[PDB]
Amino acid sequence: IIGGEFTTIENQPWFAAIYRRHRGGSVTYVCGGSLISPCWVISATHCFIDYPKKEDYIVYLGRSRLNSNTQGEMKFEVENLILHKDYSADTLAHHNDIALLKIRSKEGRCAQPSRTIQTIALPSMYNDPQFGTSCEITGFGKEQSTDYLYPEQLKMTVVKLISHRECQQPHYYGSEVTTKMLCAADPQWKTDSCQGDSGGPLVCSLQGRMTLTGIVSWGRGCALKDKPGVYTRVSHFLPWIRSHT
Ligand SMILES: Cn1cc(-c2nc(C(=O)NC(=N)N)c(N)nc2N)cn1
Repeated sequence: IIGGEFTTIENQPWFAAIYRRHRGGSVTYVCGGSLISPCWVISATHCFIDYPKKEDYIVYLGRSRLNSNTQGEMKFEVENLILHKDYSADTLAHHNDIALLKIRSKEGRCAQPSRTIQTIALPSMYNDPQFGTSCEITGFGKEQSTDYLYPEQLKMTVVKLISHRECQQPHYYGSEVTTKMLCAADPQWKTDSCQGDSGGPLVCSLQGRMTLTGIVSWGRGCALKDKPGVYTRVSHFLPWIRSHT
């Protein structure tokens, strides 16, 4: 997250921290995700496509820091890694950039909700907020495009939804953006998602309910003028989510 503010898991208790085991046993951070039910985390396919084996991944819930444990956290193996059959990657754009992870502990249990662990509601179909609506994004991604490290503490920020028409402009992303994607950005281009935030939540208040509106997918650079963040439009994938859960 470029700009924004540090936070803790209590302010985004559905946030899932996803890591990969190597290859000799070091564990490194991969991507964010969102807990949509006790057994199911939703994320982006591009996070897993190069290493599509479920046994390679570990999922934490209730975690506020990257490389140290948070009191009350839960650790899960991935019982099921489901990537979207119609995934494609452009140079920039990822299409159908959506993935489901079925989580199960070594004791064979799913998530127990707590103060640090809760589910996030899915939107109703084809129902998103209007352009200019402020939403929040959360993740452990880079704080500056030039950074080598990821922040050790969880971050969040606010970005405003951009209309498909505006995002379609050549000055922005041309036809790289489809109606299954949402754009969002700061009016000053001051704050944004970045590398390491992929898979995490874009959350909007809709009807007085906190709703998983988007999943962090791609962008050209980070917090660059005329280059918004691009998000998988969750309200266009409900049957896929329904069917696979
Ligand atoms: C070199 N590079 C990588 C990125 C990158 N960017 C994003 C990204 O979200 N960018 C943005 N909102 N402007 C992302 N989710 N993942 C990435 N790997 C941007 N520049």
